[PDB]
Amino acid sequence: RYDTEHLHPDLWQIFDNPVDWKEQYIHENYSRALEGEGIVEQPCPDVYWFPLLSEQMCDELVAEMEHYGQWSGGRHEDSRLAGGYENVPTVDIHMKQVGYEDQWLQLLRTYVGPMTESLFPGYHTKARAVMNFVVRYRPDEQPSLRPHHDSSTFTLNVALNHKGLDYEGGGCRFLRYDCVISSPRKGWALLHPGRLTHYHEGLPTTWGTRYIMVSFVDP
Amino acid sequence: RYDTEHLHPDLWQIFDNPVDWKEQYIHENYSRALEGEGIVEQPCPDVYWFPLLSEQMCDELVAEMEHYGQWSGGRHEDSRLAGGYENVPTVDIHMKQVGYEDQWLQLLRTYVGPMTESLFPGYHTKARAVMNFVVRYRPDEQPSLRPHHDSSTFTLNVALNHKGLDYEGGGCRFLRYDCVISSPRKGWALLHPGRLTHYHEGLPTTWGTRYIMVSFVDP
Ligand SMILES: *[C@@H]1O[C@H](CO)[C@@H](O)[C@H](O)[C@H]1NC(C)=O
Ligand SMILES: *[C@@H]1O[C@H](CO)[C@@H](O)[C@H](O)[C@H]1NC(C)=O
Ligand SMILES: O=C(O)CCC(=O)C(=O)O
Ligand SMILES: O=C(O)CCC(=O)C(=O)O
Ligand SMILES: [Fe+2]
Ligand SMILES: [Fe+2]
Repeated sequence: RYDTEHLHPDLWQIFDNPVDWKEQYIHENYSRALEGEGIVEQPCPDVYWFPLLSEQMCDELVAEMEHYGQWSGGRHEDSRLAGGYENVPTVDIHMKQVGYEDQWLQLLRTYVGPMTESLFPGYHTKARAVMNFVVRYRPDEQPSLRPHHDSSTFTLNVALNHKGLDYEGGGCRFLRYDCVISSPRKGWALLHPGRLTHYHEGLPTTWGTRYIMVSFVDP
Repeated sequence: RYDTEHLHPDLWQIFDNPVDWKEQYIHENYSRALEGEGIVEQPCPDVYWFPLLSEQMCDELVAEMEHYGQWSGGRHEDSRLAGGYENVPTVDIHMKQVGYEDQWLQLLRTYVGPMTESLFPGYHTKARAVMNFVVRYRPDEQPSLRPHHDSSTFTLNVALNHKGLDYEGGGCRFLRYDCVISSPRKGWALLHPGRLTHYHEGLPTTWGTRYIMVSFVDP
């Protein structure tokens, strides 16, 4: 079976050919970081920084999302949420709309799980997530966010383009530690608990556009 | 109204005379610690140490619990839990059995709430808890616990007697920070997130008996 009615049909091949999918899309340094020979960094207390996705997957995902066009989001009230009201709105494209939800859940179950288990000993995960999306930060439509918390055990923050080449902005700023992240990488992922002890707030961007992929795993 | 069929009837007076109850049982240094002139300590990352209860309440509660006598607990399976199986058993007396549950929830809603809001800015609490109990650590019946996590946003750990005068043991040991708590005080309370980033394990006791009050608030 092979669905050809896609811009980039190979992205949906995580269920038929896992091995070739891993070789092509997953970052080449992921295995070394998992086995524990460095790579993974802790710039600030209890936040981790490891590579997950290569350049092909980032580019392909960004192009596929931009092909959708309907960049919903911005209003305080919501229609995609059962409650019907957002605490803080952003322009986002949830994966349920584009059909990539199940494959993303499979990726979370397969690759993110074991590493976050090794990073935090004594924690057992099922990688069950409900909210996962991609946000677009542009100086024209909407600026960065106000300080807030998250409704999850921990959050995964993956970038999807290069800093300086296509945008000039910043990452995250932690209020309780005066920690500022300056230059996030392209395929690297950020891990941090997001319920109690991490009062973070994203920095504003002034030039160009930037892409970020978020997923509130273990709600 | 006044129920006299109790060993110490004044403990149930948190609903009729809040002011006198506060003057008699609540620690005299609580207000200063809440207003922020020191007192509250942070011996290890993201764990706090503030006074809550005076000596009268600790003694009165310990005597009232010991009057109950039926120190249940010890078996891996459970009957007080809907699931019917404990991850780790301890000899405990849940407050539902002694009837002090509602007053304890009122105390959590009134006094613990505002302080844990000031301690962690940007966090809003309702102080809704389900599991809260008192454990007895004796070298004969059961030793200390194996490393574990907790099923709550954060836990409150209040001691109920003096170290050295009545027992010779230890407090908590954090695996992810090599943090050891040596001498917990009598009326002081311990606050720490207990889901993801705090892999703690209690120390063993060799001489005498020690009492601890725990409450898994915000499950
Ligand atoms: C993987 O890590 C090696 C470290 O020796 C580095 O040279 C290489 O550029 C990395 N691959 C990337 C960043 O795609
Ligand atoms: C309250 O704090 C003061 C600090 O000046 C101390 O002298 C006093 O003993 C404390 N009360 C206690 C420990 O009951
Ligand atoms: O962009 C950031 O650093 C903040 C984004 C964030 O935490 C969120 O989108 O929930
Ligand atoms: O004895 C202690 O201080 C740790 C016990 C504890 O937190 C627990 O038993 O869950
Ligand atoms: Fe967040
Ligand atoms: Fe605990």
